[PDB]
Amino acid sequence: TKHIILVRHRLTKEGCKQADITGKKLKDILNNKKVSVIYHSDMIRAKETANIISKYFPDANLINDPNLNEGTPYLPDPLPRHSKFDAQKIKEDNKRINKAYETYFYKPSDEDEYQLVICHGNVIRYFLCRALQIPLFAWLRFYNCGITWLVLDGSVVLREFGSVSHLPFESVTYF
Amino acid sequence: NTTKHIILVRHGTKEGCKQADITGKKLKDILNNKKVSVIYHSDMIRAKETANIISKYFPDANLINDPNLNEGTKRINKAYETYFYKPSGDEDEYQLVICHGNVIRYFLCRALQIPLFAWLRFSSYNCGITWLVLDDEGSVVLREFGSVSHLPFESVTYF
Amino acid sequence: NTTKHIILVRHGTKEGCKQADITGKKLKDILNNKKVSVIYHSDMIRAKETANIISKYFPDANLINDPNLNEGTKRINKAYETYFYKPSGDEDEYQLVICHGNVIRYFLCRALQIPLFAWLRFSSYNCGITWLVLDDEGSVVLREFGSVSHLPFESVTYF
Amino acid sequence: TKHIILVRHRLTKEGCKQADITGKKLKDILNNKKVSVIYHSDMIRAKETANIISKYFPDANLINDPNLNEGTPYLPDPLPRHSKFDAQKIKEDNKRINKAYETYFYKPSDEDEYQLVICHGNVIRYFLCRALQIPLFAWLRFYNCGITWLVLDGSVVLREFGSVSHLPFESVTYF
Repeated sequence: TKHIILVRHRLTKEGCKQADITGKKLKDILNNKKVSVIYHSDMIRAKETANIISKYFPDANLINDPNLNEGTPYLPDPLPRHSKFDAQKIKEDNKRINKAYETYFYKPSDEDEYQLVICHGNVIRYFLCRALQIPLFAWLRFYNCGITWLVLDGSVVLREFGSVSHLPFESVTYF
Repeated sequence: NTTKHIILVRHGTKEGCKQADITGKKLKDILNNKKVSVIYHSDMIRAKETANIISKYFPDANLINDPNLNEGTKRINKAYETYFYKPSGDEDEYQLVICHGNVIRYFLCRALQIPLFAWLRFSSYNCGITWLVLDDEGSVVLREFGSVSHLPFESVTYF
Repeated sequence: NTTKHIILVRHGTKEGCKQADITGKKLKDILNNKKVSVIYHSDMIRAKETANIISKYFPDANLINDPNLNEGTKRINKAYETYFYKPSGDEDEYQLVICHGNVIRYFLCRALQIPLFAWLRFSSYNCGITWLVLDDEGSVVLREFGSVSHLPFESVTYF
Repeated sequence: TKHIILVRHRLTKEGCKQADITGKKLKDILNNKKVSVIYHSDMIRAKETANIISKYFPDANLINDPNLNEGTPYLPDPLPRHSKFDAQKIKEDNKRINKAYETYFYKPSDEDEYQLVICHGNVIRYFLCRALQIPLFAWLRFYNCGITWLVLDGSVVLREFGSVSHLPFESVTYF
């Protein structure tokens, strides 16, 4: 076993409702199991979502991980002055997200203990594309879930919670 | 026209062995008839192991060890340069290159000319098979087969 | 606990026949060992045809014609009511219901209690197999198998 | 054979760039083949996108099809006064989109003649979920393409054009 829980989200504007319903759902699905840490990025909305989720696990410690930072979007750019600059921040962006991936996906697991990793969508995307070996086909062409809960091990059980057209759903998926 | 198929195979244990073997089988279901002329691999133990397990389904393939494939992360340019040259003549070719994810992702970006502003997105790429096709006119495409993709076999959904 | 599996099979020609037959095979790969007690179907010609082709892989299944399944689009409530009652006892059951898309989509929304504000989204549903599971406590889930899903087998991509 | 081309988009705000690059791409991929009609909804942005795309096919007729209308989002609502009202507009929404689906997917095909169907995302979604029998799994959980070009027949070849992280791509997919 190794279980991982990813939770999706310049302030939150009525994302609070999301955050709060998510928090409620987490408390429901983790009832009778200890949540020791809630991780998050430096971003205000990340912190915000963590805060709102705290309420449902008052005994849990909020820990800031700058490695969870979404970082900077890069654009097509004709100036080689920018390309050297960019190539070099990209290097660091890579070491950081890779470091987080290993922290939250490899770092040895404590079975009744859970931690919640709060994630920007670009971070959740990197994690899951990488962990689940998602084919390029799928992420060339396209996430409606706010909670993604994995259990390994290449054996995987994936519990997803989301809503489509305002209708909540829960799904268990076997690889 | 004439095409070279450079099928990059990631090696990233008893279950490790089982999976190399299923990959081997899966490539054979697809390649069917066709001849793989050669199975290249790095000097790493796991690459050789994987190469050896897979070579069962391609007994007539030559097995070549290239220490340039050894992973980091710019002697890798030597390796890329070696494999990703346009084919010539009128016979299609299929080869296997067994190596590490970092090298696979580099070959993938270079061969497809993925620009800097898209690298970060591509860095989450972690597929077992990366089937690149090179034609006589120097053009590269990526082909993807359902049967070798890592997909869930079953879902249960509650509303 | 004990469960009933109501596998809705859409019938929506020589190639038509080929596909009923492949569906038949596919359900058999999955159901394997298990017994389908009964293959229900509508009075429509295509439903019967489909039922007949598929029944080859389930020779011991009883074949039942229910004219209530006949499509429109509220005697369909009779039909739903008939099939979607909680099972009792301690033996699992598997049945096939061969019918039209409109009836499938209605059964899907009703069984899963899909609210009005989500109907429009569900109206594009057009899957060959709709495998619904009912348990002794009155609860319904949808299960989905990769092997019966309509997926592309190959892609080629250019950048 | 039967070929269908779907083109994705309260005015366009710099969607004009999209629309215009799309138009360029269409002219490139349809070079030496006649585009007789460009269809669109009543929506201003639909009309707008159609207009911008016109430029690349000056000989083509813009035709308005109210059946291509995106229509109204429905929300969870406790008032049964609204539910009777809603249930009844939903009925009509359904007949309309179904009518468009048959128009553009069944209506007999004229092999060198092409028409372009410009679509709201909810319309493209309905069409493709239905035409390709997409499993509920995929549209529970999730479109990056602006041109989707099908050829049948259940045989299908799907040509998609899009961009991911600002990088254009083209893909051919076989069922």
